[PDB]
Amino acid sequence: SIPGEPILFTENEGVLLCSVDRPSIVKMLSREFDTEALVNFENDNCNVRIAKTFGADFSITEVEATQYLTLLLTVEHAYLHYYIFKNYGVFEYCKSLTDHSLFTNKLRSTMSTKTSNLLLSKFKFTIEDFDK
Amino acid sequence: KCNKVRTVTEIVNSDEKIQKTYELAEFDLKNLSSLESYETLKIKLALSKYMAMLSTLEMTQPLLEIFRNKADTRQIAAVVFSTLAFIHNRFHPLVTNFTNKMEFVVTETNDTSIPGEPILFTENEGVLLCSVDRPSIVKMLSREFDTEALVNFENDNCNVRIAKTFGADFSITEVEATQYLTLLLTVEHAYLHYYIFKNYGVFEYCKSLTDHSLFTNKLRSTMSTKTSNLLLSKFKFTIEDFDK
Amino acid sequence: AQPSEELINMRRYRNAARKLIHHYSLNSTSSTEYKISDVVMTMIFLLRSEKYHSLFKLLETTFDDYTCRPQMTQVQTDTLLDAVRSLLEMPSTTIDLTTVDIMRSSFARCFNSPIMRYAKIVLLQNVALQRDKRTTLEELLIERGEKIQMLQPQQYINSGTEIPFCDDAEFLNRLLKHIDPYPLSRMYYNAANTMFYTTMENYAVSNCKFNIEDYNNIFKVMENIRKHSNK
Amino acid sequence: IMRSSFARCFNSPIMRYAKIVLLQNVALQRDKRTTLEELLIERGEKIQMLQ
Amino acid sequence: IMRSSFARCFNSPIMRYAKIVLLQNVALQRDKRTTLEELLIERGEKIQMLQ
Repeated sequence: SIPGEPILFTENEGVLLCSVDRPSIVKMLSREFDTEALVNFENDNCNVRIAKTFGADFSITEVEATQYLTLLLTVEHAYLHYYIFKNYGVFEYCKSLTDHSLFTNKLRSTMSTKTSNLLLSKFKFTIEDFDK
Repeated sequence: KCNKVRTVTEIVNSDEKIQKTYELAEFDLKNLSSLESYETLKIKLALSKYMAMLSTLEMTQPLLEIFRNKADTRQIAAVVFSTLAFIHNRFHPLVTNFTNKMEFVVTETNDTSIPGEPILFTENEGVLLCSVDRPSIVKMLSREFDTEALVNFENDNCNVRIAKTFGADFSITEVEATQYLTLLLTVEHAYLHYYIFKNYGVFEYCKSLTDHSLFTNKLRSTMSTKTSNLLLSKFKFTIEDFDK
Repeated sequence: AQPSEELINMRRYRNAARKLIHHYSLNSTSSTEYKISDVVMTMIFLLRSEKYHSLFKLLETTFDDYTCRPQMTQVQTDTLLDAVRSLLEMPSTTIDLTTVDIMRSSFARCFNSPIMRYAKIVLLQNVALQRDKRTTLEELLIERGEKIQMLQPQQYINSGTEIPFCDDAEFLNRLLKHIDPYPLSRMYYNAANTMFYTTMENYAVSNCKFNIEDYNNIFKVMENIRKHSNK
Repeated sequence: IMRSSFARCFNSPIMRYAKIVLLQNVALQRDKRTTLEELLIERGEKIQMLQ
Repeated sequence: IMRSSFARCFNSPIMRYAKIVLLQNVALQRDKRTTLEELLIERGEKIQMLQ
């Protein structure tokens, strides 16, 4: 096993190979984290949201489909590194794989002018609590 | 000296330019990889050749057994002779013989034993003679002196080291073969002093046997890149513990 | 006593004890050798056969800590050495009084200081050599050279000149492939320490401290090589 | 307290003996580069290796 | 992990509230936490072996 990244491209050991952590993937898909009955951030509704108040065989249910998004995101995150190294050297792994971080700087002018899968852009958690 | 090599191009008539830049850090890396792999291969080849040559010599029984015996007078002398010839060739590939006078002596007694240099010489008491402590030599062959490999290293600039992680009848044991390297290096050391005295007088030879130190002077204009068996040069112990 | 639990897995103790013995006595390949509790378990494992108790007593005398050397009760000492050989299960690899004395000297420092963090220190010297007279190398140089000159060759080993060689290239390649897997660097690192130990193993007698700077010169041989490459 | 003390006591490395590293690094660039004349002087053998 | 959860919780006698998210667990059966890089090395080594 490996920390974090559940997928690892060995770009060319003579030729490309990839790694798969089935045991983990199974952990993730052990799921049951999910139930839709929820509540969500909103504020200043009279100005901001109140207007939003006034507008509108395989016959499988949705929860599974929800689960698919997991592997969607995972493979995306892998694709990042894969693309990068396929376009550049190994050594930048010393940075990116220690911490992906500034790799966006390299990605500048690299993206094809179309976004991917960061709609709800406020993805964050408490930070100052770090008590380092 | 990160040296982001910088480059530009233009069409004739200078319509408009393009720019790029690149980084040696992969290139030097790969070169070092290739170099060290290559030289390791070479050394392994050399050792193989030596082993084969030894194999030719019609031995009735395994090396360790030979040394554990002490009744012999031929085998051990012959082995020594062969090793010495091999080394002399490795310094003088066109040179093949020593013009006779080579003679050897078995020694058996602690009360004849000598520290450090286990093999000793008198270049001319009329003619050359040499002496060998078979008893002591035997002792190194205690296999428990040998065990499976540790894999330590130090001072790695991250991927500088990790990169390698992405870089792809005598049918007898590796460790048994490894035994040989002992006598290889021993005879090498001995040949050092032998060559010194062969070139110069006896008193400087005595000084060298007092300290294998002053060699660093005389062994110049002598090794014209004829590399020798010290690739992994980080030979060292703790030092501050010397405590005077 | 209830060794069913107070000696549970007698192997558990025996194996580590044998490892430790092969380390401190003679030499062995490097390892992260330490457990004071394992030393304890060595003693406990010894406390169950007379062919142990004898040794155990001998070593326990070191708790008196003085470097006095006990009399050899010749007969029993010999039988004891035999028992040692047995209990070490080695193929009769010339187990000897001198190695026993070396282990005695090891215990001469083992218990003797409660340095409770890391005595990460070679203690090369042995007091218990045949004398502390500690004369220098040079006198022994003359003493040896005398008998060296007095000796006469056992065989008249040279006539003429020849060299052996062979060119079974296929055979060579076969050999090479068979050899190939071995991790060369580590699987020769051992020999260096082997010869190094051999040094003291020779000079176990009226020894002279200095070795270190000469070894360092042997190692800076490579520095000299690089300077040659730099003229 | 006795327990917590012995916990430390049993973890006191002792009497460790000598060592060697050997493992080595050579140079980056200033160590003598190959030069094309040498490579040519080797490669010229293909002129007779032929086929 | 669950076991250690309660031995984390009881540590607090503090009653107002605790945003604290003790994500780490002390007791994970080791002398001291290593780096990640070392693990990366050691794993990748064997990893390349696999067919």
